[PDB]
Amino acid sequence: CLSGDHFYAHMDKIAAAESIFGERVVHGYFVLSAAAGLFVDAGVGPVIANYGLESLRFIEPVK
Amino acid sequence: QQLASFLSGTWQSGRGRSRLIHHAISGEALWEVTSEGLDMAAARQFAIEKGAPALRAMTFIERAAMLKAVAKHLLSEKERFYALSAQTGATRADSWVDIEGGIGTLFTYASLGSRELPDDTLWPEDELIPLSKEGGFAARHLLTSKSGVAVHINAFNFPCWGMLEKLAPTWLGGMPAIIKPATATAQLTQAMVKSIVDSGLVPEGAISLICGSAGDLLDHLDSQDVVTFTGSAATGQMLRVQPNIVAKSIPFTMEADSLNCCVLGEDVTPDQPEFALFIREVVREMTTKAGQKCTAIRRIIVPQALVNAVSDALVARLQKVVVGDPAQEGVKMGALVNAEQRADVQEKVNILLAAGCEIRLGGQADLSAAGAFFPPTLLYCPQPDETPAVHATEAFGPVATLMPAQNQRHALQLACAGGGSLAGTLVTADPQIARQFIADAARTHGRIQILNEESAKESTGHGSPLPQLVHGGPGRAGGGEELGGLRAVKHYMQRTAVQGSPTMLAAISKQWVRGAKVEEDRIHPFRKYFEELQPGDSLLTPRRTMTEADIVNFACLSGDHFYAHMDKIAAAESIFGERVVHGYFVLSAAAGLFVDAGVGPVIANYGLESLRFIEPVKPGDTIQVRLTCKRKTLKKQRSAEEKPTGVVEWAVEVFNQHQTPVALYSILTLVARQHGDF
Amino acid sequence: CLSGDHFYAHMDKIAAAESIFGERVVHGYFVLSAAAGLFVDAGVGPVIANYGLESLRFIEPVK
Amino acid sequence: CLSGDHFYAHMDKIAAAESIFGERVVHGYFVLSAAAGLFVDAGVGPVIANYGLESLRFIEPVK
Repeated sequence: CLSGDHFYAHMDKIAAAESIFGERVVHGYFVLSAAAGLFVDAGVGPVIANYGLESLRFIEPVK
Repeated sequence: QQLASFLSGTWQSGRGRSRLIHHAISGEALWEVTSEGLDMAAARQFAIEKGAPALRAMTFIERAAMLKAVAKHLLSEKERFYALSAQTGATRADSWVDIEGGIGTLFTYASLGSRELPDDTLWPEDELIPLSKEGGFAARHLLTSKSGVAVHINAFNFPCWGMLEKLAPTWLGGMPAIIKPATATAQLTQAMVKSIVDSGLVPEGAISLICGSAGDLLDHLDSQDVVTFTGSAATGQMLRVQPNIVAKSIPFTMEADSLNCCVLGEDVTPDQPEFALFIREVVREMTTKAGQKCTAIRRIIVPQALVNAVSDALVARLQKVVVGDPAQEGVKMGALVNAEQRADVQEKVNILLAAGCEIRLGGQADLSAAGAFFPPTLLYCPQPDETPAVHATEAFGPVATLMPAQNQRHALQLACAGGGSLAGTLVTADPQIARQFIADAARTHGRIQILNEESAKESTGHGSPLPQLVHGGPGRAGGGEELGGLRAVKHYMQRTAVQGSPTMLAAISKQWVRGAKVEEDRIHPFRKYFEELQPGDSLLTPRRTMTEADIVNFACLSGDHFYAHMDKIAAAESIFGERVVHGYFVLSAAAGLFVDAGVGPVIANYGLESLRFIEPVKPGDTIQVRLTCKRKTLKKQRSAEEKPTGVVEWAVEVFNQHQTPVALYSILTLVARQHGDF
Repeated sequence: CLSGDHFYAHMDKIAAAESIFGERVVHGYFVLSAAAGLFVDAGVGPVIANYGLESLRFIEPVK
Repeated sequence: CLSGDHFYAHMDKIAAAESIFGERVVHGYFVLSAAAGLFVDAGVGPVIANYGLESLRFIEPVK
């Protein structure tokens, strides 16, 4: 809803059943976003800006 | 028995002064090699005008599939390769390296050509080099395959591997090869070449063979040719001063003989497991392939307090090594390839004994035996700094001298005193000692294995050069480099920096780059199949106004309450001036804009190549995304049940109402093909 | 986000300024949904089901 | 939550089990809103304004 990515492997029970994943899976960018929600310190510190991401490969699906 | 030479598409043999191949373990002559009277100019001519346009007409994906097909066809009939390699005096475990390492090199170059090489005749290795402020003038480096032949002059060590580790970068690079094996073991090389040719997989002219001297090959080479050498230094340094090679300026790559080291550190005490794996590594590397490999350990550097322990444990481990016939059981080491090589090893031992010492069976070697047997030899040098013959002379067999060191400062100097080596080893459990060893000893070694207890379990060892690691070394080791992953296929290409407008570079490279012309054709690009996509098929998505509620909902949902997004005070004290939109929410809302919701050829995403956030995105700051196709690169559909597909790359360009490029990046995406091939 | 209706008169600041509304407005279906949030009792009562809406007209935009 | 319609046939497990639907069902106005999220173009086009709805009948429940 928030991102607007209504892809059929995430938002469709029928089409994801006939896909390679078998059922509808978590978005890869939400795995990225919740990862950054896990490791980023909320407080003010030496970390200034992010601006970068080197090599992203989604290996196995998250359900 | 006639041992022919595949030249000009036909199997031919010379007529002249013929050398002859002796059987290694017994001694009789059962092959003869000659190439006199064979027209080498017609061979190079047939190769250049028959197999070079056939290889260059293929794409890199098709050439990688050709390498995989040749690997499967040569792995199927692999037992005749062992039958022909048993004549070289090697055992089953010694010929296993020679056959299966070359076939795995073919599979590895097939995998590297399938994963990181384009579906094009050409290969752009750069992304883009901007050379203008407006953007209408840019450049990038191409890599076009050369229009000549590759002359591979191999050593007698690995016929199968040493031909076949050079043949995969040559074919994958895009050139036809002319292989000149060493005339001591060319029968296995002709078995390999015949198994390649009698399969219908490679084009005609793409591979040649000369069992014998080249004679007039080097005098006819064009400037688009390369020569790769492996063997003695005295031959390759005379083939470097050949007048056509220096006149036409063709790349001569040489791999000479090296003095490989195995340095023992001060931290290793004999109660540790490091000592036993050190001794096992030295013994296995000295006895594998009878010490006739180019990466064999020939200088053991130990501390002064550990001279007696190493020099007794090596004897207690190497007296178990049985040197005999490979077919009879209980025989570890095989034999050398020839009696001439046995005489060469014995005269190099007699040179090393002019200033060294003796620990074991050394110069005692029966020259009258029916077989090229040489015992495992462990030498000793009490004054390594005052003996240049240790650091200038290699005995190319089971010979490896031992010499002490003084507290990791003399050990680095003795490891670097080899004049530039091909391989090296430090056995420690201290990472700072390994850091100090690489800080000085990597200048002379092209490969260094740091062996400890964790590494020694699943290691490939020290005498199996990996097909994706650089098999080279400076100075005495030759100077050239081989097997460096995709570095080896760049020795067979020309690197041309192509300049122009980006809309011209996109049609040259067959890849949309940064500022080329677009092709918007009223339907969504994710609805297109693979064959109807083109690099440059763009999409101008609708807009989305970023607000404070977007920042709040993404910081809540992701759980990323970073102070430049969720604090009004600290963001005013920061570089941004106020709190900004998350970069990952710019990424997520971008993907919300360009990804079509319906079921189409897009299978999965699984990829994101290079994300950079340039300018910050604020509340009240709109976002518009320019999705455009960049790179197609189909996959070969390895089975028949699998769906045909291709890894299509999309360059994503987000921008605001000021049209400045915030968050430009690139995604990979699997797109199913309409029509398959296999 | 929730409905998935990213219409340009609701989610675009630029195109809503170039349109008849002048600025981006509230969705009419959200006016309907928040209306039903206001007048519907949460408790169990005589109301069985809804199933019906007779004649909906949006006259003036909600900002 | 967003609309505020906490009707017992959508938000209660006990009362919707004893109702005519058998369990708690999806809101009809959310079926309407997700429908409009499915068929409406996000971009600027010939469609200017919506302002209307002719005859809404919810026939079978959505679960």
